[PDB]
Amino acid sequence: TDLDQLFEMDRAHFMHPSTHAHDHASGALPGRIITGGKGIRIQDHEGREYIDAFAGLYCVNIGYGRTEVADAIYEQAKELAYYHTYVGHSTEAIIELSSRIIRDWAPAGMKKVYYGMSGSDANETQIKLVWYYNNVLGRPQKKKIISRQRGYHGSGIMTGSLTGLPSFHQHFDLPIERIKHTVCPHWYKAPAGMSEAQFVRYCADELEKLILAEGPDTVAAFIGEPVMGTGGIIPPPQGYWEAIQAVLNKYDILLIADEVVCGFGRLGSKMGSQHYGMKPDLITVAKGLTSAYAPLSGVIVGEKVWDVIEKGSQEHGPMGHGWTYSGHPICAAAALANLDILERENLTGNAADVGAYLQQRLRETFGGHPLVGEVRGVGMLAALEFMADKDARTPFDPALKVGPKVSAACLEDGMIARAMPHGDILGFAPPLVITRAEVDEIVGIAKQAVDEVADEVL
Amino acid sequence: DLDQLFEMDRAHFMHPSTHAHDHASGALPGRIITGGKGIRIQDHEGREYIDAFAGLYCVNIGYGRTEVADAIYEQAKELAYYHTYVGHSTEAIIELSSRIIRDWAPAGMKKVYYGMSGSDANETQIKLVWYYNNVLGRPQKKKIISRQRGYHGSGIMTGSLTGLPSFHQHFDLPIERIKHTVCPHWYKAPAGMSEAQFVRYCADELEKLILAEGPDTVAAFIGEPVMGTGGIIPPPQGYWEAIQAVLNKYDILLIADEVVCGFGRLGSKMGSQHYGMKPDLITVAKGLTSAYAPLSGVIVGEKVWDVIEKGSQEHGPMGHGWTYSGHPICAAAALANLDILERENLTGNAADVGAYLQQRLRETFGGHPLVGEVRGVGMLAALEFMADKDARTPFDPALKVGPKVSAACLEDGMIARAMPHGDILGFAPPLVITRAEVDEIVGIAKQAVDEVADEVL
Ligand SMILES: [Mg+2]
Repeated sequence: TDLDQLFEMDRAHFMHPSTHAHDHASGALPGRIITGGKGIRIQDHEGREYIDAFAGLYCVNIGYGRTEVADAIYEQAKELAYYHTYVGHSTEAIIELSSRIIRDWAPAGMKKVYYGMSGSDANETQIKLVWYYNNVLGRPQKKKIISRQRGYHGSGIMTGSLTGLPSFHQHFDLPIERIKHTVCPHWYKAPAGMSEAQFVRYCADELEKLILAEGPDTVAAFIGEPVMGTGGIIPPPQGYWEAIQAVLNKYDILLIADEVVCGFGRLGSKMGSQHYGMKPDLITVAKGLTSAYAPLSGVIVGEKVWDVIEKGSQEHGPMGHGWTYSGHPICAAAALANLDILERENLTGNAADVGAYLQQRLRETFGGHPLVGEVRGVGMLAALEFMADKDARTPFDPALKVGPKVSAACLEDGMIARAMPHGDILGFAPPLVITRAEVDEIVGIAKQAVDEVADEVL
Repeated sequence: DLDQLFEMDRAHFMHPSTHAHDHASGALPGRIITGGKGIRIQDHEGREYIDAFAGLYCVNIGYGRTEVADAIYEQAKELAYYHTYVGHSTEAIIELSSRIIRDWAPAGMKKVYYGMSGSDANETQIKLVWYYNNVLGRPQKKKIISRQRGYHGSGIMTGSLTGLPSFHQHFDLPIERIKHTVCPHWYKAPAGMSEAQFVRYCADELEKLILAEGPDTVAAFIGEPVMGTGGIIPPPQGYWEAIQAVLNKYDILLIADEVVCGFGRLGSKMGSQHYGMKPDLITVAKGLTSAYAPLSGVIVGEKVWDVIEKGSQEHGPMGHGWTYSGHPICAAAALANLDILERENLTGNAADVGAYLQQRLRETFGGHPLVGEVRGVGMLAALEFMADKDARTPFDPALKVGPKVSAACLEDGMIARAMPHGDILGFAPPLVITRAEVDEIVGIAKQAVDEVADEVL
């Protein structure tokens, strides 16, 4: 009957992202259908309600059930759901969005926006532009891209290669050539006894060593999230970005700021770049761009790169780059309504204020908890990393599944917080509309779940 | 105000497939599209056009379907988004998956994985082909054979699959592992070859390439049933059977790229059914939603799916996902789109009116002195312009014959595309088009072709 037939269809015909193919198909990993939501709460097919303390995947930033955004999508869909943006074609919506992103949200020196539908396709565009940039400048060898261990930049062949987490590489023959990875800037896991400043110098020196080992004239760009998202909610050490940028300047290497997660208020600033004083040449956005109301990505191109793009076109004609759905009208309309709401409600300010409250409440609650090795985060991102031996920084045996168990316990108590991959880490990325009262409720549920698992394993 | 919009556009919008400097300087003037209904669109000057290219082979049910807008709206109100990670779903994405497999895909297809573009779908394809071979213990079996003039997307990997040089130049493509065999365009065959000899030539050259590379190193072959962006090129009679026999011999997977051909465009469910192809993997987008929302699909056959299951048992969950995979509003748009394709029998209209289009273009242009070839099938057609018909000598590209014909059509209120890398006028109208509308398109094309013929002949 109805729901049972839907789950049967799901098992038989729907290949999910990031889902154990056989267990899901067999029914051992049970399906869940989401039927609605409002604010920070979602509802499933059994009528159970959950506090979504992960905002989908760091993306439902204005919260669920915004009929204002639905209306805007509808209006555009009625007027003109689609035409292409090839050979200088546009809608009013995509033009207004481009101007608004550059004028109101992007850091200084940014000029143009190129649109796709995912964070992954945006980073794909980024590498194409970096390679084109160097070819038109007469530097055919200057092509390598430096990423970082535990960075997350997407799930394709090139983009999965940028990504620094092994599950995105396994059985896909990644990373492909030209992509290198430097160190994860996680001070908690630094060589023992290193101060924060020593650790920063270590990260800068290791970057330099890698650049010199590869040949600086062969290295084109460096890509990094301001704060690492999927690699575990890892804020950089104090002074990290200034030290990295001095190395990149020395060897004439472009900085790509991956703002897929950090963009559009998530850290309590416009983007992560402004938050940390980064000066990127190229910026990747998605997620909070539309609050996931529709799929849209952006590549924000600085003046320096844009100027060379123009020159390339003068010498060689139009660049061979386009997606059919680049600048999709309904997606642009969703973004505009999303920005209106972020601005009108000052959700960047709410993220800074309530986010700091979240940071503080998690430190007070879990700072001395025997299961918790580190409490970390910034703005509206936070995490608890679970360790078997706190003082030595000895992780649990992965087979124990401490992280997933904490997450599952939260879920039983009606709260969604993610077991982050490749470690034992509980992650929080709530919608930016969250209140202090809602934070207290999330923290209390997390506390119970962490206590419960601590009893089982300690 | 219109001037202010264009100033914003020039200053801040990087378009796809647009001369960056000329557009920024104003030398390539912008165009804003404000509306459309049926086969007709409207621009910022209030000028109206017959869109004989359906956007980019994609607005298949026609413009202004408030039924689809309503469906998008309803889903957006109820739940615009949640992820589909770790077995999560909406009812819409489940219904869509079952409907694609049961009603549209060829026999033997089992699962659908969702993205947002034809390009990201082909990216997924290569991941699956590599994963498939690694889990089977064949780490060398990884090369992908594509074809000259094939179009498969505009990324690094997908642009490498693509066989048109504009998608490669200054991007260092194609990357390693990607090879290209011959374009199956009989009109441009080695001189004297009959149609059957040309098919044998294509099969033999494929086999030679496979043997030169080492068959044990070749994982897949990717092909559009009919080549779209490479010039509206239907395959020769018997081509697909001959190619498939070579693929079967060396145990090579067939990826049918149905981004254009899918969902009624040729007068069949997909190009695969039309030509009797037996793919292991299928790529869809465009006509999946009629572009009302961005959605792509990878349709996975039983054979590949079974290995995917086994891989998960041995190695855990596959590391593949996009944030927006299975996006609810996009799924709702597809469902409404399918309802309309089915209810109005647009596959049947595409077969019937498409045959009329084929016939009318051959009668009108078969002996035209500018036209070297008239080709097409179903609701795809093209005219290729040549300087010397019997010798098959193209015009000097600098003459811009194709673009000039297209521009002349446009002046007379019809959009038909000057296809890249040659002098080719392309047609891919919405599937709702009538015979009377076909006559009008052909008449405008006739005038435009005559006008340019006067200038250059
Ligand atoms: Mg060998």
